[PDB]
Amino acid sequence: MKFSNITIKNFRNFEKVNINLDNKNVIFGMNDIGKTNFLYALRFLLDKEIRKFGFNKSDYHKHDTSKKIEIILTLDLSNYEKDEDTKKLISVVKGARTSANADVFYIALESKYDDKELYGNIILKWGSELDNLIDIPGRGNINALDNVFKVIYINP
Amino acid sequence: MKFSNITIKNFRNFEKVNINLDNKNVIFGMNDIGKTNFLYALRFLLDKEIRKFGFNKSDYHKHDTSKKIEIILTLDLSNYEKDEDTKKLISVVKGARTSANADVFYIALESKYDDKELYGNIILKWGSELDNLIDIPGRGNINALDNVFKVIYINP
Amino acid sequence: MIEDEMSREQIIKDGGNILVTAGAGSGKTTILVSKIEADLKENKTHYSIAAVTFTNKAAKEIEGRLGYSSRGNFIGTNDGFVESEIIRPFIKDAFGNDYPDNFTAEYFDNQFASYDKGLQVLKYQNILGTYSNPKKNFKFQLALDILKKSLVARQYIFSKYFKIFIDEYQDSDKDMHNLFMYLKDQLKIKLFIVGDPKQS
Amino acid sequence: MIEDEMSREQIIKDGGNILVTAGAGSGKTTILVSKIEADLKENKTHYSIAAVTFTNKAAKEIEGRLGYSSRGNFIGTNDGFVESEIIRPFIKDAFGNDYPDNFTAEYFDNQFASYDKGLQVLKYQNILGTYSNPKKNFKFQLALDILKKSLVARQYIFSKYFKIFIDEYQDSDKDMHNLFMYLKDQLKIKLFIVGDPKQS
Ligand SMILES: Nc1ncnc2c1ncn2[C@@H]1O[C@H](COP(=O)(O)OP(=O)(O)OP(=O)(O)O)[C@@H](O)[C@H]1O
Ligand SMILES: Nc1ncnc2c1ncn2[C@@H]1O[C@H](COP(=O)(O)OP(=O)(O)OP(=O)(O)O)[C@@H](O)[C@H]1O
Ligand SMILES: [Mg+2]
Ligand SMILES: [Mg+2]
Repeated sequence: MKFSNITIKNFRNFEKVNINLDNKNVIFGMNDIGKTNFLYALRFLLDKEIRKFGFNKSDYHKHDTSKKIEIILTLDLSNYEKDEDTKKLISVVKGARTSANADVFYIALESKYDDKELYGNIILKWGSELDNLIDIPGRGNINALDNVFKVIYINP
Repeated sequence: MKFSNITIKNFRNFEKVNINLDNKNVIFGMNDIGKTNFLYALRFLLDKEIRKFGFNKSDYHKHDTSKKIEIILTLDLSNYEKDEDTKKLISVVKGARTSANADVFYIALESKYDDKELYGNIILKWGSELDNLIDIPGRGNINALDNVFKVIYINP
Repeated sequence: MIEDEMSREQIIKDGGNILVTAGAGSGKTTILVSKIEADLKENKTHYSIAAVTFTNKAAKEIEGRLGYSSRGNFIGTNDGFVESEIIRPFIKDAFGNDYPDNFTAEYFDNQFASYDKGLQVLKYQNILGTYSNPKKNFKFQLALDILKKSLVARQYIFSKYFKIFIDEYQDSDKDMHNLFMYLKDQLKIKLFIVGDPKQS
Repeated sequence: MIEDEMSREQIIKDGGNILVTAGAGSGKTTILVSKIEADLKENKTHYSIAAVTFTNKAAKEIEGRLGYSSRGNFIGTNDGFVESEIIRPFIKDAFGNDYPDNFTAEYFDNQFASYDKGLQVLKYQNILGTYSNPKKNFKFQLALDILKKSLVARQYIFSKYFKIFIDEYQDSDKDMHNLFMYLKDQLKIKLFIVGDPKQS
């Protein structure tokens, strides 16, 4: 139904940044300040073609590669009636929701660097509580988050 | 320890092709006959950078996209002592070996076309029998077949 | 175009609740495959079906006639429908966090015919038995209590499925009829029922 | 230079069995994590190590002091190591497919104190109890029995596991000592035992 918040930890030029959102978001600012690093945090979360390559050394804060990259997004879900996109989320998730917290949802991303194979694996999660986030089920190259969201990236 | 067989079904110009193998294989033939489609069947099975893009419409036999692409590799595994590579395989697998069939192994690849998302998802399996092939476990972009084999592709 | 294609035009173009009282044979399976193919062709949205049979080889033949799809449709038995879509994800949600998640379906050893005693067996002994009387179901009454207690299970059933295809309705108890009337009346789900009356 | 660097070259660059006559606590955790990071630094092959503790607070404290490892190193308690490494992948290969794969440890109801009634309640009721004698281990006896039975379990723990780091050996049963001696004598796994000066 509605986006609420995004918390970005240990990414490129964000140490620990919490941004309240809505639908229809507009970001602005100076040059070399990180407007396009905000939009790649949504591409690594909700798009699979960016997520399939993993993380390099340069995706970490001040090239550290000993901190964990974590990107968490919050959905509102307070309107089950009259909205179809709430049913589009609820029909795929099926088991991570709780009746005590039926009007909040969380989609998270964790990444810890290997430093032997030189690779950052990306593990996605959902849930309705910030503790006990189970992993997203999936078979092959497709998980169940790809059945819900479609990301159209436009850049001239 | 030793390669034994590869069975390629419903791939690009192989309908049902069974090839006995060994270590040090040399393939030869004419022009446009399927020598490098044999090596792409080994790249889709054992290399992750080819496998992460999935299958297209043109990877199916005669553009059909109603059959299942199945590529099965057989390993011999008869020398558990004195060979380090058998220990390298056996220390990762852990749960699909059987003591009655401890001197054969199978790594299989299956793919069925979606024809709504226009995508062929690749599901990998292993086992010690040709029936009861369980899925290879994995978290994120990494499964347990990538912990064993490293594929070096040389082409000038 | 006579009575067969007239009944086909009455059974395809009507999208309401359909009650079929057919005879022995005469193609219930091919009219089920054609009704399922017409409903999957007509629906543009994300919604899904649940083909419910009583024998799994007929559902396997229905899935072989249909094919492979990514809309998440369920084809199977009634016991697999209740065991996968109802009991196992929401048994911790309905009966509290102290009740276990996973279980093994074995209704051949326990023959207790009490409700709170059956809840104490599924709490303590971690098995799912059945009632001693063959006219009552512990499992379908457990599914009715899960859809009565939990809010998330009603939202998942109303969001996921839009038409439940029931085959062989005549060998069903009153608990299955009460659960399907609870799915039809309160959750506004269109229901599809075929079967032949009497005929042993 | 001199005897301090010579003693550090003796106590760091060992490769055999280690048995240190040291007391419980008093900075043994720091030299244990220094030995663990020296063994992870000195190894270049595909082998992996194991760490066995009792409590979960020392397990998460050790997991905080290491951090992240991608070599498949296991750090945990003894029951979790036996359950997730010996029992669950090999019960179907040792005792057939009649025994269940997933299982939970619930010893608050069954107080059965024999092996034969324990194996028939894993056969029938599919749950495990505890002995009336508190100096018993049913799970370690089952792990020793299916390590004696299965060939591929011996092949996996010969191929993967290299060393086992044992903490709090002062309160242990003889069945755990028998299983660790069975891992020591045949399948060639070194042992790291801390202990007590006297009693305590
Ligand atoms: N891994 C990293 N660690 C630290 N700093 C980084 C990292 N990656 C990028 N940066 C910094 O972030 C900035 C990247 O600029 P970016 O393209 O995000 O700016 P912008 O706001 O989108 O600019 P413009 O509006 O001009 O297009 C630089 O200052 C660069 O030094
Ligand atoms: N999807 C497909 N359906 C049908 N035929 C296909 C398909 N994909 C490839 N082919 C056929 O397979 C052949 C591909 O040639 P390929 O490059 O594999 O041959 P080659 O033996 O390696 O050649 P060269 O000796 O010239 O290097 C062609 O004959 C092509 O028509
Ligand atoms: Mg920019
Ligand atoms: Mg070629």
